[PDB]
Amino acid sequence: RMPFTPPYDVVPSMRPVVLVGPSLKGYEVTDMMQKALFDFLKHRFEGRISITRVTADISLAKAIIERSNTRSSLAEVQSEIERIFELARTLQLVVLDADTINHPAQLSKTSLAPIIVYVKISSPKVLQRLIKSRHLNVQMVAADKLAQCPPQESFDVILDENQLEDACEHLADYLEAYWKATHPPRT
Amino acid sequence: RREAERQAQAQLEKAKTKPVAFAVRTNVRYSAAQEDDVPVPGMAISFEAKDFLHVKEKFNNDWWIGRLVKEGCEIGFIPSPVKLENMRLQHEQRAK
Ligand SMILES: [Cl-]
Repeated sequence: RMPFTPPYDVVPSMRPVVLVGPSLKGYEVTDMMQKALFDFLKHRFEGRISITRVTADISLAKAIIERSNTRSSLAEVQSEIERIFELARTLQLVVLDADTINHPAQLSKTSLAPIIVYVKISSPKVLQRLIKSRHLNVQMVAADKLAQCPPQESFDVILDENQLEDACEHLADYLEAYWKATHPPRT
Repeated sequence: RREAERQAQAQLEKAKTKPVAFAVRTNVRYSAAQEDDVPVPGMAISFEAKDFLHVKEKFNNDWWIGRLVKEGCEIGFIPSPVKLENMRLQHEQRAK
C-alpha cells in the first residue's frame, strides 16, 4: 500500500579502510593523491597496519546458481572477502587499495562495513586543472557523483584539506580514535 | 542461589584476556532493563542499530560475552539472537 531480519551481521573485526575520490581510480590525479595517503599511513601506523591490494570486484559481495556477469567471479570475490576478514582477525588496522570501488554505494550492501574515506577536491574547477596539467568527462562525472552523496551517512571521514599534511593528520586522528575504540587499555 | 552471579562474573573476568572471536554490526537496538535477567546485573551491553560489537565467547543460549566498539566501553553480556527474538516476541504479545 503506502511505501513504509537477523539482528546481527558478521563483519570484519576491524572495519577496512577504503579510499574514494577525488575522481576515478586508474587515472593519475586520483592514483597519486591516494598513493600519498597510503604512503603516510604505512609509516604513521607502522607495526599496527596492513595495507593490501584488492583487484577483485568486491562490490559483488553480499534454484539458479548466482554467477558474476564480469571477469571477477563470485568465487574469487568470496575468497577475497575471507582474506580481508582474516587480515582483520588480530585487530591490526586494515587498509584496502580496492581498484573497483569509487563510490560508497558500491560497498553498502556487502558484509565489509568499511570506513569510507572521501579524498575530496571541493572545487570542480580545481580538479579539471589538475587533470589537464598531467577521459576528462568520466573523471568529472565521478567526482560530481561523490559531491552529491549525503556526506554524514555516506562517508566516515572527509579529507577536503588543500594541504596534504593537514589531510594526513585528520585521517591519522580518526584512525587513532578507532584504534582506541577497538583496543581497550597506489601501493 | 546467587552463586550463579558469582560464576557469571568469573567467566566475564576470564574473558578480559581472550581474543575477539568475531564482530557484528547490529540491525536492531537493545536497551537493557533489570527484567532481562542478565547473568550479572548491571553488565548488559546496550546498543543502537548500526553499532559494532566485538564478541569473545558464548556464555549460554541467551547471552554472549563481548563489548561495544566504543572508547571506554568494557566487556559485558550481549543478548544472543535467541534472546533478542524472545524479547521482541514478549513485547509484541504484551502490547497485544
Ligand atoms: Cl516487554
